[PDB]
Amino acid sequence: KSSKVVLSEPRVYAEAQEIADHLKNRRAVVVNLQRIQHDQAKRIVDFLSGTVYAIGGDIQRIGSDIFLCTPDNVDVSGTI
Amino acid sequence: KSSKVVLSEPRVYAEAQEIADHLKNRRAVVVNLQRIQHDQAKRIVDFLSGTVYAIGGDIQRIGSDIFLCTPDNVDVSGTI
Repeated sequence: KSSKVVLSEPRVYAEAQEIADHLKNRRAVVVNLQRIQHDQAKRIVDFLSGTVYAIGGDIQRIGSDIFLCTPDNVDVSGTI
Repeated sequence: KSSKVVLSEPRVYAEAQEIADHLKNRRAVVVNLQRIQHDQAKRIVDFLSGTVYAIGGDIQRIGSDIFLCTPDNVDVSGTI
């Protein structure tokens, strides 16, 4: 179905909101939280976690402090 | 088009080949090379780089020592 990926590196809540908007449009987003403050990373994940669930999607770890956010239109499998 | 993702963490050439086979089937794969030897990571990337190009796809960085490999059926955008 939806085969579009956004590669983003958010720092703040406002930028996390943009990711949510991308998710609302049923896109896949890669969320790199490696180069930001721990507190910032957590707040972003918690926010996005609510989003992906609201739209029937999910959020999974794909690397060290990196998460993948997709709708239910993406068959995400495997584990890291 | 193709909205299927494989989350894998290869260590050796043989496992990189599996990823290539997934790419041959026009799937998206996330390639985490964070917890392996530098030499191993390089060999995997070089191999997969050939694969993604052969099938008209691409390979891009999405995080520290993590690459995303997709066919041309996936509209990958952004940068990390």
